This record gives sequence, C-alpha cells and structure tokens, in this order.
Amino acid sequence: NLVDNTNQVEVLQRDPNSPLYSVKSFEELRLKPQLLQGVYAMGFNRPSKIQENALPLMLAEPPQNLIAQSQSGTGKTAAFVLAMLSQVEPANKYPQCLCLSPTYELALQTGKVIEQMGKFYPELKLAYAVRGNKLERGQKISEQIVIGTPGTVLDWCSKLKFIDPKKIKVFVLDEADVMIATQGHQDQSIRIQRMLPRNCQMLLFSATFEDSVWKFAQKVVPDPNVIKLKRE
Amino acid sequence: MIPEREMKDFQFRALKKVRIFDSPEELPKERSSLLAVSNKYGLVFAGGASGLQIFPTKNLLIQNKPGDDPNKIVDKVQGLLVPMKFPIHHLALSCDNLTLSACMMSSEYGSIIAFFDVRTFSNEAKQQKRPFAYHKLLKDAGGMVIDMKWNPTVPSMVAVCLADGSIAVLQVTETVKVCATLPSTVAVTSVCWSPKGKQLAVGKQNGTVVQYLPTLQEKKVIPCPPFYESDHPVRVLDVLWIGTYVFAIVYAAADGTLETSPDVVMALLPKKEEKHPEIFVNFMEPCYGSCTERQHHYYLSYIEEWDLVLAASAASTEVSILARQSDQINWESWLLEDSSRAELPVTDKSDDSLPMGVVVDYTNQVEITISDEKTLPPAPVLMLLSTDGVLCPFYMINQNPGVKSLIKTPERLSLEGERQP
Repeated sequence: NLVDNTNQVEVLQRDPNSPLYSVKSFEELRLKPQLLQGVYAMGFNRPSKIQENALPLMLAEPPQNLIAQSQSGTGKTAAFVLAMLSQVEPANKYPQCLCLSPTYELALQTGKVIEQMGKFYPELKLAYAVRGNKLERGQKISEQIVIGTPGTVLDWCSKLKFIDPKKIKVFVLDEADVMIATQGHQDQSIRIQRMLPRNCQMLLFSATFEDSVWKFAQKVVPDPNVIKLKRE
Repeated sequence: MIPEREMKDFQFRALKKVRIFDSPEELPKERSSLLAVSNKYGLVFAGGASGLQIFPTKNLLIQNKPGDDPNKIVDKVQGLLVPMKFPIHHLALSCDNLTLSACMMSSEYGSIIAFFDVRTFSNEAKQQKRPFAYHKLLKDAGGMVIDMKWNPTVPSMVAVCLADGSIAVLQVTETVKVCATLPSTVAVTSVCWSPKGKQLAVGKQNGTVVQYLPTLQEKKVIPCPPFYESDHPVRVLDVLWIGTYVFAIVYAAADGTLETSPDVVMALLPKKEEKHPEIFVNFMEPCYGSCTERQHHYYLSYIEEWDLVLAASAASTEVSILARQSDQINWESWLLEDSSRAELPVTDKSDDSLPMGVVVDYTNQVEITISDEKTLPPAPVLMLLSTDGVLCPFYMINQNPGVKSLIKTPERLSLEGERQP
C-alpha cells in the first residue's frame, strides 16, 4: 500500500506569508461525516507524508490550487479523490468534478477508488469518458463526477455537449509526466482547462517533474501551491 | 442521424512538429491554401506572407524517439527560400509536377499568379529563382484567388476562381493562354475537376453545383439540397468530385456570416437511366469549429484505395475522416482513439493554431518505429501547415483488411526542358 520515504516534503506556498501546513489526522480536516466514514472504511488511519501537507491546501477554506510531485504509492490518488468528493454535491445531478487520466485502464482504477471512498454518498454516480463508452448524441450526463482520457473528455465538453464545463468545481490531472508524453494529451488538456470557470479548483500530480512538465503545469494550474517530495 | 463508427484500425501518428515560418503577429483570416507536394519528385512547397520555401519531403519528416518531448517544435530544417515581393495566398502544383502556381496580392498592383518551372528550383546555376510567366488579374480586391486547381490529367490546364465570382481556365506551357472564362455575374465560389479531368464542377453562390466542359459549356446542374429553406439560403463553399455521380459538397451561409457553421454534405446523383432524385446526407460539422474569426474553408481530399475522404477546416483544430461503408454506397464518420488523432497544436501564447494548407506525401520510405522492438511498414504522411507557421506531420496508419500500401518511390528531377523567363 504506502511506499516508505525518509525524505521531507518541500513546500512553496502560493502565499508566502500565510503558513498553514501539516495535519496529522483526518479528523482535523473537518470532512463531511460520510467522507470520513468512507476513509475509515478504506482502513486509512493517518494521512500519508504527502497528504499531511497536500490536504490542508486542497481543503483550505476556500480551497487552493496545487502542483504536487511524489512517487508511486505516496497517496496522491487518495488525496485528490478526497478533494473531489469534498466538493461534490450528489443532490445536483450533473458533473462537478473532472479527473483526467492518461489511460483507459487508469481511468477505471481511479474510478474504483472514487467509488469506494464515496460509498456513503447516496446516489453518487460516475461517468467514464473513455474509449468505447456508449453514449448517443443529444444526451447529457447526470453523473456528478466524470473521469476519463483527455480527448474524449474534451469531446464531451465541446463537440458533443455532454458536459457543461462552466459548472465544474474541481479539475484533476493525474500523472502529468505520462500525460504529456502521450500524443494529443497536452493540447487536449489545455483545451479543456481553458473553458473551466475562474473559481474552479485545479490540481495536478506527477511522479517526475522535468521542465516540459513544469512548464505544462504552469499553463494548467494558476496560482499554485507547489509540493515536491524527493524520491526514495 | 449522422452515421459514426469507432475505428480501431486507423490511427494518425504524429511525427515531430517543424517550424517553417515565424509566428505571425495576428491570426491570418483569409481563405488560403499554402501547402503543395510533389509526390513524383519528393518536394514540399510552403508559402506565406514572407516568401516561398521548398524542401525535400524527407527533411520535413522526423520521428519521435523515446525520451523526446513529442510537443517540442524543431526550429528549422534545411530547404530553399525563394524571396517573394508580396504575400502568397495560394500555392498549387500541376499534375506533371513541373509547374508551381503562386498567387499573390499586392495592395498597389492587385493580384498576380506567378508560375514557376519546378526544375528552376533545382538549377544550381540560377542564384535567383524567378518565375517564367505571370498572369495578372486586372482586379485588385476582387482579384483574390479563392480556389485554384490544376487538372489531374491535363498537365497544362488549371482552373482558377476569384473573389469577385469570376472564373477562368488557363493553359500554361511556355506561356499563359486563357482558354475559357466566365464573368463575375456567374457567381462561382469554388471549383473542382472530375477524376479523369474531363469536366469542371463549379460551386456557386446560389447553392448549386454546375458541371462544365473545359470550354465552359454547361453540362449538368446539381440543385441546392431540399432541406435548406429560403430564409436560410446557402452557397457552395467547397466541392470535391469523388466519382462520376458522387460528390462532397460544403454549404455555408449565403451572406458570408462566419458564425453559422458549414455543413459537409455527401451527394449521390442519379443516372440518365434513373429518375431518382439526388440523395444528400448531411454529416454537418465533422471538423468541429472552435473559431469564428477566419474565412471558412474545407480542405477536402479523396484517397481512392482506402475509399475515404480526409477533411480539415480553417475553423477547426481537427482533421476528420469520412469513409465509404462495406456497403460501397454510403458513408460514415470514423471516430478514432484520443492518442491517435490529428489536431493542430495550441500556440505558446495558448491560442489554437488552425490549418492554412494540407497535403499528403506518398514518397516516405522510412519504417514506423513503434516500440523499441516493433516496426511497421512506411505509411503516407498527412501534413498540415498551421496559422502559427508550424508544419504538422502525421503518419496515416490504415490497418483495415485488404488495404494495399500506397507508398510510391520518388524520382530525380532533370533540368532538361526547364522553361526560361
């Protein structure tokens, strides 16, 4: 499950003079009860190293944007699923959170994590905007979270009129480094992003972080907090 | 409604993007066509506001290596710059690949077509590459070439359509002969030769497509499709004559509005031995339009062996495909996977780049390096020139069953027979 890391998180806060780091419990985060219960059901106990700094920023009042770098098994996914689930209102039957995955097979993987952690949200439903979904033109998605690969997601927001992107509250880009390396994905994501509202929360996660990826991250996450955790 | 189909046996595979011209200050708005390709000799011709550039095609094609940023633009590549006194809005090549036409607008003098003998580009003993003949369209603003097409089988013959609605058929040998013309009141908006090159089809402001012998004697009228009302009147924007009784026809708002979006319509025609009406199928906006600032223009081409049509549009960042069905009569959109599409990039200032020119190379001899370990045979390469001055090449991999390789080895250009100024 969690990968070990002696190292420390480096944190560039969006606001230099507004220190607000480090939660050492989930109970501190003032999650909705059904979200904390979700967490509990998953067996989590303490936030992970990356989560300890990442969650207070993402779940700030109001939420803040983030570029985060940490290796596999640090808890990135868990952290952003919390992020999306805490903004979602199931009452409202239309997409509110939008997660981009570099592949089909990860779009589903992350989906399962969303479904498991959102277990106690009544009527929470997920759409998968990925290769080979069945949807006919004319339809409009009523699922409150959408996960998928950038091209199909872009179609749903534009061409096909399936999602109104002006209504999304949280946007996640998982695995930036892999994303960019895939034909089409960078431009696709930029195109999605640009049509999200100003107040949308943007979050971006990568294992690696070379200059291509950093410069991409800057186009996509305005006014970011940046977090790095050196690999071990 | 619109027929569509997930195609997993076709992918566009991006090669590195290559900068040709420097990024412009403003978005280029006017109808233009700035890429030509010699598939006989392996040359590409690119034009802009800023000269004409000729490359050996293989120099423009560079494959991504694992490790490389597939979004990094190569800065330049060796080719030849031919200075031009005025900006170019249209480039085209004759069917023998020996005559390049370059259309220019001068604010002072109006429009002119320059004709280059393609050997002159190869003539090391000419430091300056001059055209051998001009053709001056007395016209100034209404003299913009808006469509111009060489005959697919008569090398000396070219069809030219201007903004004012007039049209002309030219014969270009060692000099320029006007063979046929039709005045502006005919209202031509677009033009396209029959496959064998025996007739000319012209799109028109009134929404019809008229067929003509090259002498411009009228042969057949295709009426404006019945589904368009009188209070939503349209004009042919572009036309592609695919088979004798088969056409792709693009309609746009008669009045010039950019806001409405064009309809790509497939049309099947009856025969003399039929009294059926014309069958039209509206596929509508297969190249999704993100831009309402540019003059509409669909870049259409048919690839017989694959029985499909490639489509690009001045208002869209995406290339679309319309294939004939196993059926052999009807057409369908091909819906391709996210990482196998052909899209122009976002400019570094975060705007969309759009197409100014579109061609396909069939002289590529390099094999596609897939994994470290896997390699596929050479494929044709789609090439787009963007509004940002970047060239965008994509291999077209058609893995559908029974499709025969379209690759054709190129020849050496001999200076023999070069025409002089």
